Amino acid sequence: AVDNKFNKELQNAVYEILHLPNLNEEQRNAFFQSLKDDPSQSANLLAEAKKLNDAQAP
Amino acid sequence: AVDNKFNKEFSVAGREIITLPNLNDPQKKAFIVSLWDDPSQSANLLAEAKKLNDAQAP
Repeated sequence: AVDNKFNKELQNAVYEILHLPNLNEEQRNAFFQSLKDDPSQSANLLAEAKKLNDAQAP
Repeated sequence: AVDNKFNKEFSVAGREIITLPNLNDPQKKAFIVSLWDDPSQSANLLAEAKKLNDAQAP
């Protein structure tokens, strides 16, 4: 029974999603909720947030 | 049981911390780790981060 906490991936994804300039507050909150619920998906969720950020570029 | 959700406090304090212009990268990352881990302490963490920012003004 390995204990995976996903510290590296989760902490990076939280920090990077806070940093993405083009997301609105509700979108950020949705990502944070997904991260809190399933840290194993942190890399996919960060990738999805980056795509959304880019699609909302000015 | 009461469910204290700190989604808004996290995003708001987190955005304020990550935008303080005089904090360095590891400082911001450390604050965000502490905030994610205990979001009930958002007010204290933001206050500490703001003081640090102001002590590092150019």
